[PDB]
Amino acid sequence: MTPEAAYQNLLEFQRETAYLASLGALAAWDQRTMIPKKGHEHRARQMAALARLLHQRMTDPRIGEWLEKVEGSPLVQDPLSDAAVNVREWRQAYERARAIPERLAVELAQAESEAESFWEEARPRDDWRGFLPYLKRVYALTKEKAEVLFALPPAPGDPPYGELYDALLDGYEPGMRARELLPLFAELKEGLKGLLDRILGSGKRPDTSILHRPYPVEAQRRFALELLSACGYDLEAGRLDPTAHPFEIAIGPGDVRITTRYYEDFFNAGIFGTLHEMGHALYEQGLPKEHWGTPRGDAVSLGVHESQSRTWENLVGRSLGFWERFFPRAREVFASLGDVSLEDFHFAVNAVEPSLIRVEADEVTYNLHILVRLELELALFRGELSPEDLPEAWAEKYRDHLGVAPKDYKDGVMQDVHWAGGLFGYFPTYTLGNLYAAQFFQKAEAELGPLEPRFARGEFQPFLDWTRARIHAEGSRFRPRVLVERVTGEAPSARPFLAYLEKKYAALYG
Amino acid sequence: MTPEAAYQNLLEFQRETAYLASLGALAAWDQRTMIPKKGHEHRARQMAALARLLHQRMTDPRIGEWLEKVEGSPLVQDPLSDAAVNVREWRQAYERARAIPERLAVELAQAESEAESFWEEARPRDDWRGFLPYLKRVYALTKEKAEVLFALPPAPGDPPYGELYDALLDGYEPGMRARELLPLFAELKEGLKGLLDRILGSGKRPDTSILHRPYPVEAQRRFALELLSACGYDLEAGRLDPTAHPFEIAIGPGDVRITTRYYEDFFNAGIFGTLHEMGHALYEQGLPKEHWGTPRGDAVSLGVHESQSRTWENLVGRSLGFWERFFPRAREVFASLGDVSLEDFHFAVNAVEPSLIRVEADEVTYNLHILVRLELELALFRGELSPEDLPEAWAEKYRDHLGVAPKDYKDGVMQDVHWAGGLFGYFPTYTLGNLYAAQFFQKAEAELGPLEPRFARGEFQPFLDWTRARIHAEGSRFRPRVLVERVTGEAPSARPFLAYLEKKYAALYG
Ligand SMILES: [Zn+2]
Ligand SMILES: [Zn+2]
Repeated sequence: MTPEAAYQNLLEFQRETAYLASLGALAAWDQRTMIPKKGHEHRARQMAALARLLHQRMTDPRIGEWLEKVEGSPLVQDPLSDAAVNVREWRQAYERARAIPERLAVELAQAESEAESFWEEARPRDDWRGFLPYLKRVYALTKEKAEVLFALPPAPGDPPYGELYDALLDGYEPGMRARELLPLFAELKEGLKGLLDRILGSGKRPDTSILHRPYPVEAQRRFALELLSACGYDLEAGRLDPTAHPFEIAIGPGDVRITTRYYEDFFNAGIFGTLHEMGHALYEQGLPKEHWGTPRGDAVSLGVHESQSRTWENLVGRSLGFWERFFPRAREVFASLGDVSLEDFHFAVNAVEPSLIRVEADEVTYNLHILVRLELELALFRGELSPEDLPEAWAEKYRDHLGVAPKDYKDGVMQDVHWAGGLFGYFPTYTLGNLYAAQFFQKAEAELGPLEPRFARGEFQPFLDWTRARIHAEGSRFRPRVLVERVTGEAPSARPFLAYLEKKYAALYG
Repeated sequence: MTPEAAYQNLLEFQRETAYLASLGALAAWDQRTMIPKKGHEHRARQMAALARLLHQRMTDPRIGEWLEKVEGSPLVQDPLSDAAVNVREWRQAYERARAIPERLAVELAQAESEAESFWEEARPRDDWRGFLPYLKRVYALTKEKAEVLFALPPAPGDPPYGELYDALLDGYEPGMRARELLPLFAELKEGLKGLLDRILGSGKRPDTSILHRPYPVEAQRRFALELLSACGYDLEAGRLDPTAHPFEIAIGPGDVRITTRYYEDFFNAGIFGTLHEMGHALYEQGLPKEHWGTPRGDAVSLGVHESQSRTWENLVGRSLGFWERFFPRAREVFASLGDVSLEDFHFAVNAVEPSLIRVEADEVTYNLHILVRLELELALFRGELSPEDLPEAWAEKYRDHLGVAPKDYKDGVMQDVHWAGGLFGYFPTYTLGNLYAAQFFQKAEAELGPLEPRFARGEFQPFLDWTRARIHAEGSRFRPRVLVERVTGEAPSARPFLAYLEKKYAALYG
C-alpha cells in the first residue's frame, strides 16, 4: 500500500465520519428549535447512540495503520499542503482519543452531566455548598485528563506545551500556550483599566433607557433579516429561527443556520445577537466546500470563530457607519425611535458599564471578565489554588480588574456553566477572538481603505470577500497564531484592539 | 451463551440500529420542511452515508450467530410472546437483506433513481417513449429481486408464497398473498360498480363549487389545529408544518410529525389531508413506547397504517356527525360558508365522480384505480403482459372498471411515480387499508354504540382509545390478517366497507 492509497482510504473514512456526525448537527439544531416538548428524552437517546458510533469510528485502529503508512512520505513533506494539513489533524485527534481510558471519559462525561443539571437549579438558589462537590469532581477528572494529554508529544510543528493547562487550551485553540497569553493579556489589562478610568471620569451619558422602550418582536425579526441580507448572509443557504439561547450551527455546504432571541423591551439582545451569530455563520459559509469533511475545510479555532462573530456584532454592527446606513430604516419600523437622533442611538448601543455578569458586559469591560477566569484556571491547574477557595479569589480579582465585586454566589463564581461542564482552557478564546478581530480589521482597512464610508452606503461585500480570501478560505491550514501573522504581518497582539477602543470611546465619551 | 444472553445482545444491537436510523427519519422530515434551498445536495450525501451504515448493521454476521442460538429455544416457543414476535421479524429481515447480491441492490437502486428523475419531466411532456426504457430496466431488476426472495423459505407461521408476486407483496403487507386478494377484490369490484351505477342514475347534485370558493390558507391552518386537538393528536408530541407533498413521519416516542398543503381555492386538500396524516400519526403515537426500536413496537403494515389514516380522513372526518360538530365553527372562520347549509356542505365534501387520476378520486371510486394496477402488476410478474403493452391494457381496464379512459400517457399509465420507483406489490395496500378500516369501524360501533351521536358532540376519545387497545397496542405481534380477525372476529372481507358505502351514499344520492 503506497502512501497515496493510504491517504485516500483515510480521506474516505474520515469524510464519512463527518457526514454521519453532521446528522448529529442537524438533530442538535432541531433539539433547540423545532422539537416537540415531549421529544427530548428520545433525542438524548439518539444523540447518545450517535456518540458511541463516532467514538468507534474515531478510534478505529485502521486510522493508525493508514497514518503509519502516510507519515514521513513525500506526500506530507510540505507542511502547507492539503495532505499535510489533514494528516496533522487526523493524527492529533486519533492520539488524543486513544489516550483517554474509557474509565476516565465515562466518569468525566458523567460528572459534567451531574454538575450541569445540579448547577441549573443551584445558581438561582445561591447554593455554593451543594454545588462544590460536583465541581470538585469535575475539576479532578479534568485535571487527570490534562495529565494524560500533556504526556503525549505535541503535534509536529507547534510550540511545546509549557505547563499542564496548555494541554487543555490546545484543544480549543491549536498552538496557543499560556506563555503567549500572559503578555497578550497583561498588555490588554493595562490598556482597558486606563480607558475605563477615563470613561468613568467623563461625566457624559449614555441614554440606555432608549433601548428599553418597546420594540415589537416581529419588527425586530424583519429588521434583522434586512441586516442579514445586506451584510451578505446567504439566506438561500441558511435560516433564522427563535431559540432560548442563540447559537449558530453548520450542517453542511449550503446549510448554515442561525438562531436568536428577541426581547420586547430590549433592542440589543436580538439585533446584536443576530449579528453575532451571523458572523459565525459567515465563516462557515465561506469555508471551501471542496474540503468539507476534512481539516483543510474546517474552522481552525474558537478564537478565530469568535473573531468573526465579534467582527460583525461590534466592529461593523456597532459602528457609526453601520448606523448611518440603517438608522433611518430603524426609525421607519420602530415607533420608540421617532424622537431619537442618530447620535443618541449610536452612543446608547455602545454604553460601557463595569458589571458583575460577563454575558451582559459591554465590549470595553467584557474581556476583563475573561482575565479573571484565566487567572483562576491557571491557579487551579498549577496547584496554587483549591476549588474551596474559589469564591474569595473570584471577588478579589473582580475588585482589582473591574472595581466591583459580587455579594453572593449566584451573580459571582456560579454565573457561568462552563466549569460545571468541564470547559477549562475554553474562556481565553473569547478574548482571543476580540484581539484577532481588531487585528484583522486594521489590516483590512489598511488594504481596502477606510470602511466607515463604505458601511454608511451599505457596501459590506468587499470586506466580506476579504475575510473569505484571508481567513475562511484557509480552513485549518494555519494554526491561529500563524494565520494571524500571514494575514496581518505580525504575531497576535493587543494593540490593534486597544487602538480601536481608544479611538471609538475617546469620541463617544469626550 | 444461553438463548437469553443471545436475545439480549440481539435486542441491544437491533435497538441501537433503530436509534441511528431515526436520525435518518429526522433528516428526511427536515429535508421536506425546514431545509434551505441550497442544502439538498449535502442532505443526499448525508442520507447515502447513513444508508451504508444501516446496510452494514442489518447484515452484520453477528445477527446470524445470535439468531442461531435463540431459535428453537423455549424463549420463542410461544408465537405470541415478545421474543418470538421480535425474532420472527429479525430473522426475516436478516435473511432478505443477506440474500440480495450487492450487484443487484446497486443496479436496482440506480435504475429507480434514474427512472424517477426522468419521470418527473417526462410526465408533463407525455413522453412514454423515452420513459419506457427506464421502466423496463426497473421492472427487470425488480423481477430478479422477486425470484431471489421467492426462493427463500417463507417465515415460519405464515401462508406460503403462492406465486412470484407474493414475495414482493409480503414486504409491504406481511402474510398477504394474491390468492387472498383475488376474492377480496372481486367482491369489492362487483359492489362498487353496482353502487356507482346507482349514483350515476340519481340525478342528485353535489355542489362542489362550494369547495372552490376562497378559503384563506391561514384560516385553514388554524381550523385544522382545532380539528387535530379535538380528535386526540398530541401536539405536545408533534407538530404541523407545510410541505409540497403531505406525509407523516415518526421520529421517536414523544415526536411524531405531520405535514400538509393548503390551497387558497380548494377546501378539501388541506383539511382532509391534515386529517389523513393525523390518522397515521395517531397510530404512531399509540404504539407501545416500551417496545420502541423492536418489531413488537413497530407498525405492522402499510395496509393497517392506511386503515388508520382513512379512518380519520373519511369514516370520521367526512361523516355527518363530524360536521354536525364542526360546521358551525367553519361558518365562523370561513366567509365563503356564510350562505351554506350543513346538508349542502356534507354532500359536497362527499362528491363522487369517475375520473382518470387516482390521487384525486373520491372514496367510492378510488379503489377501482387500485384494482387495475393490481391486475396489471399480476399480469407482468406472471409473464402474461409486457411493459410495452402496458398503455393499451391500462385503458382497457380503466374502461371496464371505471367507464372512462385516458386519452394520453400523462394522465394515464404515467400518472403515478410508483413503478418508476420500483414499488411493485405496494398498491394493494391502499385498498386493504380501506377494507380494514371499515371492518374495524363496524366492530367498534357494535362494541361502543353508534358513533354519529358521539362525533356530533366532539367525543372522539373513546373510539381513539379503542383503536389503541385493539390495534396500536399490538405493534407487529399479529400479521394483519390475524390482527383483523382478533379484533373483529372474522378474516378480512370487503362486506363492511361495502355496507358502509351503501348506507352513506344511499342517503346522499337518494
Ligand atoms: Zn460566539
Ligand atoms: Zn396515507
